[PDB]
Amino acid sequence: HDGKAHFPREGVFVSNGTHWFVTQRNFYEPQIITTDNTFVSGNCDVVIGIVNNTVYDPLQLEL
Amino acid sequence: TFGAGPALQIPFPMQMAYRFNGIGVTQNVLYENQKLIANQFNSAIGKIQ
Ligand SMILES: *[C@@H]1O[C@H](CO)[C@@H](O[C@@H]2O[C@H](CO)[C@@H](O)[C@H](O)[C@H]2NC(C)=O)[C@H](O)[C@H]1NC(C)=O
Ligand SMILES: *[C@@H]1O[C@H](CO)[C@@H](O[C@@H]2O[C@H](CO)[C@@H](O)[C@H](O)[C@H]2NC(C)=O)[C@H](O)[C@H]1NC(C)=O
Ligand SMILES: *[C@@H]1O[C@H](CO)[C@@H](O)[C@H](O)[C@H]1NC(C)=O
Repeated sequence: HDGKAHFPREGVFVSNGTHWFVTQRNFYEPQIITTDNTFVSGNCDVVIGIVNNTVYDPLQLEL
Repeated sequence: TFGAGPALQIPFPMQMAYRFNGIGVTQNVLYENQKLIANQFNSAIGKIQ
């Protein structure tokens, strides 16, 4: 998202065919991908299997 | 997962990211060095014979 690669802080990224969520590994509880679920590390040109998606910023959605 | 119930599939590169988080190293270390780590494993396996 925006040229940056986001990895989950704890859990996995999953898709139900259409939408992308971030869930814990041992129990399916999907959640919206925000900047509190993920952490940024580097750019998108180095990870094999990266996908474009929207990572919602709580702060930028209010300010 | 197969030793504690049903066998749940998972891609091997993502499986190794789990096992890197189990030793205190973040998972972006693996995805950004995946080719190097793959070559180190293959070389280390070939030295056993
Ligand atoms: C994947 O999950 C999303 C989020 O729950 C689903 O989107 C909802 O789908 C229902 C049923 O079609 C709609 O009533 C809602 O309005 C949808 N919500 C949004 C925010 O779009 C989506 O349908 C799921 N996809 C599949 C293939 O099951
Ligand atoms: C970490 O160590 C590895 C393994 O020694 C380094 O990768 C080697 O880099 C040299 C050049 O410096 C190449 O000739 C070798 O082929 C590489 N090895 C493999 C297995 O790919 C790597 O550069 C080191 N990382 C650093 C110093 O940041
Ligand atoms: C979406 O992903 C493709 C690779 O699958 C990449 O080449 C492209 O630049 C991305 N598009 C955007 C808008 O980032």
